[PDB]
Amino acid sequence: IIGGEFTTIENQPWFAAIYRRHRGGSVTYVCGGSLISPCWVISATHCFIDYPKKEDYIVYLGRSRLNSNTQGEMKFEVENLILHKDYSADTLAHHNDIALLKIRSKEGRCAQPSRTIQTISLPSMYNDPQFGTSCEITGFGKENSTDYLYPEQLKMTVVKLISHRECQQPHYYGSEVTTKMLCAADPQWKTDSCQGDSGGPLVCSLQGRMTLTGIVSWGRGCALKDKPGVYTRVSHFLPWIRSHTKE
Ligand SMILES: Cc1cccc(C)c1OC[C@@H](C)N
Repeated sequence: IIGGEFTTIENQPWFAAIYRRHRGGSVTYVCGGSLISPCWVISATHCFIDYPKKEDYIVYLGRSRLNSNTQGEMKFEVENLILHKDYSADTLAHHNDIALLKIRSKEGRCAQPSRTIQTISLPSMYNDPQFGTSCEITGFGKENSTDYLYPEQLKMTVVKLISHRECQQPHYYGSEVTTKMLCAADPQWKTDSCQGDSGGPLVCSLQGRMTLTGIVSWGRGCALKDKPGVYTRVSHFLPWIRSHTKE
């Protein structure tokens, strides 16, 4: 996250921290994720596509710090790693950038809701906030483009939803942004998601309810003028989510 504020998991209790283990025993952070039910985390395909082996992954819930333990945190393995069959990446644009991780504790259980671990609601078919709406993003992503390490503490910020019409302007992304994507940015270009924020939630308060409107997907640089964050439009993927979580 560029700009914004440090935060704690209690304010973002659906946030999942996803790591990958390496031969040698080193674990690195991979991407964000959102808990949409006790057994299911949703994230972004591009996070996993080069390493589609579920055994490599570790998911934490209730975690506020990157490399240390948070009271109440819970650790999960991945029982099923589901990538979107039609995922693809162009120079900038990532398509069908959405994934599902079925989680389970070492004892075989799914998540136990608590003060710091909660599900986030999905949106309803093609019902997204209007452009100009303020929404929040959360992640352990870079604080500056020149950074090579991630912040130790979870961050959040607030960005505004940008219309498809504006986002498809030639100085923005032209036709590379599709209707299955959502653009969001700061009107002054001072705050944004960045590398390492992928897979994490774009949350909008919709009809009184906190809704998972987007998933951090792609963009050109971070907090660049005329270059919004691009998000998977969750509301266009409800039949895919339902079909894969129904089992
Ligand atoms: C999400 C992401 C992943 C890799 C690279 C960049 C610049 C990224 O940020 C683009 C945009 C969200 N600011």
